[PDB]
Amino acid sequence: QSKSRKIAILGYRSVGKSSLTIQFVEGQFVDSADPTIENTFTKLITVNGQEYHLQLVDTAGQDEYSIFPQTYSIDINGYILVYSVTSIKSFEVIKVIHGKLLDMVGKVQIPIMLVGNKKDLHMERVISYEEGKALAESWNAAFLESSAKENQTAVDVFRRIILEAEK
Ligand SMILES: Nc1nc2c(ncn2[C@@H]2O[C@H](COP(=O)(O)OP(=O)(O)O)[C@@H](O)[C@H]2O)c(=O)[nH]1
Ligand SMILES: [Mg+2]
Repeated sequence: QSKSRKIAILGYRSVGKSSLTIQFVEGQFVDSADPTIENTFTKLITVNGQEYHLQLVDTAGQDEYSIFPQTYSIDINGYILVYSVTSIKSFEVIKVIHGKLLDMVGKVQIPIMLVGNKKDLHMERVISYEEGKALAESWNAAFLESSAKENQTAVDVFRRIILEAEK
């Protein structure tokens, strides 16, 4: 009766993959997490009356030199690509990640969204909302900005990838 979804969170180091996931899962903002270990969390959520059992795969990051498998995992239902609005490197990297991701998954109908994180650090922003939104638009992807300090923004991220999966 409950639907099962596996979601992978990708992105450069320090963009907030872990903090976002932990905010969503446990409702806490954390100041650090093992940068080099992949963590899998589970979380039960109800979206629009529908019960979902989530496995959230919080990858250790990737950069421009990271290897992507050459073929996809049928058991992964969506990809969240995170960058930080405070890091141009992160934003450039997320484009390379998207490229290698698309090469791995090809035409498969598995949703990919883009998330500009750390929006609370408004004095440290180097990526405009427009830049992120337009990139996502050029990918035919959903876009959101988020802050791991703000529970609703993290919830909105994971809910949106779930909604995108069933379009
Ligand atoms: N102010 C602020 N700090 C954040 C946010 N997300 C992550 N951080 C901080 O950024 C640092 C790296 O975050 P982390 O989740 O480990 O990034 P990861 O390497 O992508 O998993 C940590 O000190 C977090 O507390 C955010 O949305 N706002
Ligand atoms: Mg992490």
